[PDB]
Amino acid sequence: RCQYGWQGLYCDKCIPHPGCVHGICNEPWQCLCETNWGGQLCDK
Repeated sequence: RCQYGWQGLYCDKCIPHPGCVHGICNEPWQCLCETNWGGQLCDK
């Protein structure tokens, strides 16, 4: 069901660390943040 690019207690995280700092994501290896955040990594 999932293993590559999906960690966590079960499966609900595309490891935002490697490539980003905060925010969310729905696909493997991606970066999704708000508009206030600048840059792909979406940091402060």
